[PDB]
Amino acid sequence: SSFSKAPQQWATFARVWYLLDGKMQPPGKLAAMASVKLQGLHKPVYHQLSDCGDHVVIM
Amino acid sequence: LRSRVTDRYWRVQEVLKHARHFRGRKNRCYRLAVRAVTRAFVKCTRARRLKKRSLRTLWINRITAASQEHGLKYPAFIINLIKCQVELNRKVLADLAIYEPKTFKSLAALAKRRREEGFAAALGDGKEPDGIFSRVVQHR
Amino acid sequence: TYSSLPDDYNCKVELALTSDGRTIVCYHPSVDIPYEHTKPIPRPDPVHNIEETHDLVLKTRLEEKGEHLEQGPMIEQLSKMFFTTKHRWYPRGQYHRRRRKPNPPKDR
Amino acid sequence: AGSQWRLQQGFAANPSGYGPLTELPDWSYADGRPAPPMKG
Amino acid sequence: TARGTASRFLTSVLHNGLGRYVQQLQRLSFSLSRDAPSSRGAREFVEREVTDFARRNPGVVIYVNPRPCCVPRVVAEYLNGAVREESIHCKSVEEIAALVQKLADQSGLDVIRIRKPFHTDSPSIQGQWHPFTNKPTTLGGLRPREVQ
Amino acid sequence: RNRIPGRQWIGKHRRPRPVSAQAKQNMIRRLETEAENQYWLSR
Amino acid sequence: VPKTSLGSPPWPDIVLPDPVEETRHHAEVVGQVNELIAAGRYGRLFAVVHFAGHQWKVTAEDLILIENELDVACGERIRLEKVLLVGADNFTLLGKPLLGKELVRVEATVIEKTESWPKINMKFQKRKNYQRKRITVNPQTVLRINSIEIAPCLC
Amino acid sequence: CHVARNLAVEQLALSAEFPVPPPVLRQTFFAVIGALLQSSGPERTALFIRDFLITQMTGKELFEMWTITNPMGLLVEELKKRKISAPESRLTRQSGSTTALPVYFVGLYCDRKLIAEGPGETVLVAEEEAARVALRKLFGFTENRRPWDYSKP
Amino acid sequence: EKDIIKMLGLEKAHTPQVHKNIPSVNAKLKVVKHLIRIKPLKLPQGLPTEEDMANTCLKSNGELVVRWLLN
Ligand SMILES: [Mg+2]
Ligand SMILES: [Mg+2]
Ligand SMILES: [Mg+2]
Ligand SMILES: [Mg+2]
Repeated sequence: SSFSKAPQQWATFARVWYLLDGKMQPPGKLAAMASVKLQGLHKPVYHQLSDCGDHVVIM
Repeated sequence: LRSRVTDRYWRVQEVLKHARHFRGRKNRCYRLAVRAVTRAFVKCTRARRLKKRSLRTLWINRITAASQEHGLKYPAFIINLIKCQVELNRKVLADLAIYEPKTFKSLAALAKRRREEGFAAALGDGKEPDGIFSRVVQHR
Repeated sequence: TYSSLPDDYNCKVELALTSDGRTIVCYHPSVDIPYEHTKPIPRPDPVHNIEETHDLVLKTRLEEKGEHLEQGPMIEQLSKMFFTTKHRWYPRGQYHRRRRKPNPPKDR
Repeated sequence: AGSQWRLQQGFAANPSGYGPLTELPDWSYADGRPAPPMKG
Repeated sequence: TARGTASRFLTSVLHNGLGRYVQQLQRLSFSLSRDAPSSRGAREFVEREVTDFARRNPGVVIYVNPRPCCVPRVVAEYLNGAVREESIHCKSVEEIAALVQKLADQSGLDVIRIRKPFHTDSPSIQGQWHPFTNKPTTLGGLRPREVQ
Repeated sequence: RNRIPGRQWIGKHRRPRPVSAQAKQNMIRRLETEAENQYWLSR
Repeated sequence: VPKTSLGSPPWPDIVLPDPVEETRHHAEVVGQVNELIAAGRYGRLFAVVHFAGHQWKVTAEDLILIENELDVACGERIRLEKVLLVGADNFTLLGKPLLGKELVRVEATVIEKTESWPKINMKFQKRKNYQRKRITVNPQTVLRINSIEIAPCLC
Repeated sequence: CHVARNLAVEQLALSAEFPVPPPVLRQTFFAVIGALLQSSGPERTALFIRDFLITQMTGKELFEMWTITNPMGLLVEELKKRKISAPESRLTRQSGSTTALPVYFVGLYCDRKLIAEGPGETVLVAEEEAARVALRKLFGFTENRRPWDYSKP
Repeated sequence: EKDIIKMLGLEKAHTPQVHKNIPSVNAKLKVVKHLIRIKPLKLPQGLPTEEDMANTCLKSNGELVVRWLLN
């Protein structure tokens, strides 16, 4: 809980890679969570002016 | 008696002091500055009105994010937090969501427990079982 | 041992009610990641530029890496490296760089 | 939201409506003398 | 306009009011006249209220200057180094007293737009959110498609 | 490609905008409220 | 009992603790939190507090700005009682919808009574020659919150 | 110098060269401290020092005035004084190793127990930050620590 | 309908107003009954006395509590 300012900010705004399987899956229900993770709308630190956003790899 | 306006420099300067940061000829030409300052002030008031709505939408997005991170939906979380007579607004709920992970996890656990309790009381079809978090506390 | 949320992450939450009835309390200490769920530190240290003939030339060979590249290839290289579009990396005008605040406000 | 549930439980639709969050005087002096009341 | 003017955060200088309260106003200098009719409220404020104001606030220094001036002014200087001009031209005595009390109750910082209505140092009690604070660990710390 | 002739909400040919279930439940709620009102206005 | 995709509901079955054992477990957790609050093992407390029509997340040694004028002199110390939430790293007390006055005492000193920056309110309507411009100067109060104290009484 | 400037010791100081050079300003401020010592009791000067100097660390952490450069070694010495033998760095959480923004979490384990965990861009920086977290928790300077007692005994 | 809403004292929305049960009031309420909500006034503690005029409260289920927030 006690970190310095720069590594605390780096941990808060860290970018995360997600994995997603597309076998026997509807593209709309895939793209709903793909859009959410590309926004970073799963982050409580989300802001539209910030560069928050996560990578998604779909196989 | 001929009368002329002498402080016209200050008359144009009271308009031009609000338009120094504009692009084009609106920061210099007084005819173009007045229409630009007027629309700027009108947009300032209207965006001041929309600021509360935009910040509320941001808070709802943040609460939805931090509640779906625990696997509980936003409307279920809100109504089951209200059903425990905990009245925290969405601003401070997003504030707990950002800076307070264990406390927001406890709140989400309380909301999930209240949701399961309400579903159990609905499927029971009886008034005799009253839960530990379904009891209603009156004012004192 | 009952909990509405799993205790695998964040805090081990224990909810309770005051017997009088107007207070909800909860005990939530951290859960620590145990030794078995971690991996050891990757150790990488190898010097292939060292020469048996001349270490003073070998140390300069490790400082001999330099390259110059044009603007367009530099922009697409930066875009591929940092996973952004190419339109951010282009510079800006005098009017845009002059209206940036020289002393921005700072909190904390 | 949840005004309907508060309506069956007897509270107001709005939490600002006549609750113990509302008619208590939100500040008081540290030594314990009462505050002057609210105009509202 | 927020985009037109400058902005500052909500800041108490020298962490005022934390250990003790220090009235950050230093001095007032009134510039008034004995002859001009616009200095009437300043003259009556000098006659009645200035001595009582000095008894109520022992930490401020009050100077009164009757000089041949047309516009009566009061200049307030603070501990921060801030100087603030105010025109007391042609006002009633209760208006002058309200203006002096409002200048006395201020801290002295620049009156511009405040970005946020709160200030906090160390807001990260019991941690701060990072994307790994709620994600469970895999046995061995494994990646989803990495085999051991 | 396909046009509404004239203005949308005036003419002989209008926009074929349908009724929604939310509007339906709003109407039944308003009917229940006024039915309670005309019960309380009876005696 | 055949297995049908809609024959079973599409949500996992939930089981609930027995009420008397939940009561004893709640008493045990309340006693543990009371032992902790009596031993004083809490580091730094935060509190969600209701004041002047708003709810603020407030930690000690901090500042809040109130948008309305208060009839309190500068440098006076006041007590707030509408504490909706209090907490620290190990524990968190919820109100329903309020906490007791004998449970938590939270205290703030008035720093500053000032006026806000001049805000502009103008309404303009097109080609009817309607323009209204006005300047709003709002009285404001800067408060420094000093201490958050919890008495060890808890049932 | 900031405390003296905001309290306007430089306004009451009698010296040449108006900006009051910082050793001279420090000399004048501690002369005011000594004048308060010969004026009132030592507990009053202690209260004044607590009011006007300990309030200057609000929001500050330990390691931007201590400025130690080897947290690992000093953590080893402090663990020897506390009679715990050897810390071990273990990579707990990571996101990206071939990308331009690598993120690593490094935890410190003594007898297979977690005492600290730290973030970093590089594994070495994360290990140093984990040592900083461990040293901060050992010494009692935390974000979670008790705030200063400003009261009247 | 505007005029009847005006003379019934119902200018401000979402604010209750107490009226008699008489047919004279009931005819106007019949005319504007699609714009309003009517509840009975319930008195569980009876009519308030002159000592308790300032201490009444109106609970939105439709009742008038004579003693509100004692001590
Ligand atoms: Mg409004
Ligand atoms: Mg009003
Ligand atoms: Mg048409
Ligand atoms: Mg058309």
